[PDB]
Amino acid sequence: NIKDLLDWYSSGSDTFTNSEVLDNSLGSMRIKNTDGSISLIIFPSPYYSPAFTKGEKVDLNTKRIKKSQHTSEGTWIHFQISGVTNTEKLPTPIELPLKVKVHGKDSPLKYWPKFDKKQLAISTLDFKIRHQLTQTHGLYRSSDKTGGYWKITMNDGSTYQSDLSKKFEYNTEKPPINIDEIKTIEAEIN
Repeated sequence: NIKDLLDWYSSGSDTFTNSEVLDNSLGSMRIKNTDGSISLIIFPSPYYSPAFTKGEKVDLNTKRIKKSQHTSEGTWIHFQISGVTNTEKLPTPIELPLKVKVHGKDSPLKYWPKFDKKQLAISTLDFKIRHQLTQTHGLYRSSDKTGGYWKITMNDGSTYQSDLSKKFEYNTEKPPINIDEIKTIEAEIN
């Protein structure tokens, strides 16, 4: 499972802002990005179905599930999953409270980016978190760091959790959350 996790999380993600919705139906979205590329994004979760209609603008913070294809028309087509949110941006980028424990002991962060989007898909948060964990805390880089979890507690107390030993559960993904409403984010590596 490690190679798969290391592969998925140490690599980057695609970020596109103000992409236009071409189509939204039957669990997938066809989106036109400002760089001219076309994104075909699937939404497998019955709990997360973007309601954006044709012509609406959206932001993408997503991962490719297949190799992008350069068409004969000179257009890149990306095959991504989830990560479609509105375009609202916070007045100024904010620091999300991420507390990390590795084998029981607190572990200070390094290179934890600020966030400027009002809403982010839970899967986006998941990859941002684990990416941080793999780059600075060695998650998936050594046999003593292949599991654990991350947990986001909202201000109203609701929580979101993800097992670090498994790939994110896109199939049950909940709707995007307002990050300015996140109380804490904690992650333990075991």
